[PDB]
Amino acid sequence: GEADCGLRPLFEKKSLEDKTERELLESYIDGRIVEGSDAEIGMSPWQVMLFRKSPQELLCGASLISDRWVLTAAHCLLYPPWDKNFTENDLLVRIGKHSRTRYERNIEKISMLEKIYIHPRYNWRENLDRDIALMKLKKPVAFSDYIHPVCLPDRETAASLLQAGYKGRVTGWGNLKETWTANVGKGQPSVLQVVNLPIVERPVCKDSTRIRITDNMFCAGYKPDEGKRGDACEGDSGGPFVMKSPFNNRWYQMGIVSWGEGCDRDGKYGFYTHVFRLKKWIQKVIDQFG
Amino acid sequence: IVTKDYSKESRVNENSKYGTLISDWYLKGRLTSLESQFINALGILETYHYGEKEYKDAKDKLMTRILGEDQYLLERKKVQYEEYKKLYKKYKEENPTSKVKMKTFDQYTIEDLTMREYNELTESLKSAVKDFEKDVEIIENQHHDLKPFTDEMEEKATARVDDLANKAYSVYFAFVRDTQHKTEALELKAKVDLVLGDEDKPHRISNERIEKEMIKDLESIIEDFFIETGLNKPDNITSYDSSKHHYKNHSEGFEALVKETREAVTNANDSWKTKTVKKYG
Ligand SMILES: [Hg+2]
Ligand SMILES: [Hg+2]
Repeated sequence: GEADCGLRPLFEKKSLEDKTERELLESYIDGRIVEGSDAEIGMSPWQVMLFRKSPQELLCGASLISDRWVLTAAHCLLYPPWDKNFTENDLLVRIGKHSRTRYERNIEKISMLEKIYIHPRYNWRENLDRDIALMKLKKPVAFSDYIHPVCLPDRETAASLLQAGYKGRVTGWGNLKETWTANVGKGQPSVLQVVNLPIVERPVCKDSTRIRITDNMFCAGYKPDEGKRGDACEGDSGGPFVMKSPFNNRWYQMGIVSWGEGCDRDGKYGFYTHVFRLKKWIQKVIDQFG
Repeated sequence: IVTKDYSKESRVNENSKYGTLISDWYLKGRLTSLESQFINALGILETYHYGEKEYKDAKDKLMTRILGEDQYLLERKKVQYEEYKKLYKKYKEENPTSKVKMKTFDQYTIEDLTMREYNELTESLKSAVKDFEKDVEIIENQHHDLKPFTDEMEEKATARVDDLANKAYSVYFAFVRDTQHKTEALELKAKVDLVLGDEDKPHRISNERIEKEMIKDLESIIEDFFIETGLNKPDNITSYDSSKHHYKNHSEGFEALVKETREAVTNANDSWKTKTVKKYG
């Protein structure tokens, strides 16, 4: 539950580490052997799939923060320039999934949305400032080894974990690469994908794009001269950027995949909605409703 | 999520891009052809039938080939955009009073392509799709439950699936107006729709495995409804039939189905719990 957030049933709770977890620790190299991008079963139990009912379509990612609340990006529900404006009945959330190409009856949970709450000051016409939304489930979902909530950070966790160079993890079923024409389509995985990336200094984030960035965002990604690569992409929006705290061994959702220009382009970085910066709103919503 | 580098996965020959560029008017048509081939290749990959674990490597392999040629074109666009930018700058120094705006990378489109490139790209995707089809044939010989059904076999299997789903729909209709169980009913309907696929192009029940797993999924979804509402699953549920039970077209029939279904739930015992598809608890 709330108290049990961030501790994974199939990992921390069993004293097992996932394959790249150690890459997020200050002490690390990375050579020759590079681990796969396929997620290990149950490695992101807070992972949520935002699904359009008809025509069937995997819209975005999201995350489970309580037995009744799901967090996502606002632009996945509302973005006028693409004539996007979904309402509760237009979709559902799929929780506890691993493969997206089949229904996983033993671990998967499908929840009907009771109400969507988009940040009233979500700035879609300009720079996606405050790109964040909450979705209250009609019924609380039960936890299991595959469905467990992630923790949200507080002021200090954010101040200590969000430092240039520190790495976080992004997960999702979105596109595997930027394509040459928007039309080429979607190159999608069948299994949840994972990538770990470093937070980059604000001045670099700011200088990397002409879009006006705000304090409600942060960017992550490797720099041209860093050699490693990786990034979030189309379809990943709403997914979590998590960080494991060395202080208590719990996973914290520091961000939400929000935007970027292209995918994995050199000198370009993925931008994420800064979760702590928008926590009073999250809290007001959860405390006022349900 | 982007993790891999597909920059050396293309079968296009290093020197092909330096050949004779094709006239811009004919170019546009060759680029659309390429776009279409990628769409078709990705579509074969996504076919529902292949969403089984046994096709994982055949798919990764085909995907790697498609992304590799996509990357070839994307890198060519990047190189050409850089040259375009310098040309635009020169154009401006020569027509300083011009108001034309420089295209952004996303508005730009490839301006240089040779037939060698087009033919090699085309051949590469074709060869990749062919290899995929062979890998698939081999896979299906060593796993009989993955072998495509003949049309008659598929029709029979699809009818069993649709019939089970229609019983599910009856349960859904019998409780969608029940304040106490409405949410469970609504999710039941939504889950039955999800596994079946879009009504206008549902997932084909094309082999023994899909017939078997779709049946178990449907049974499990119906059992989920009873487990969650705390009601008992009746041994007999009249399959929903639009021609006989449509809510608006055949109100009487609809009301009779709801009534008959609600009553059978009431008269059912809990024996069914010992035989569910899923483990509960
Ligand atoms: Hg862009
Ligand atoms: Hg774009």
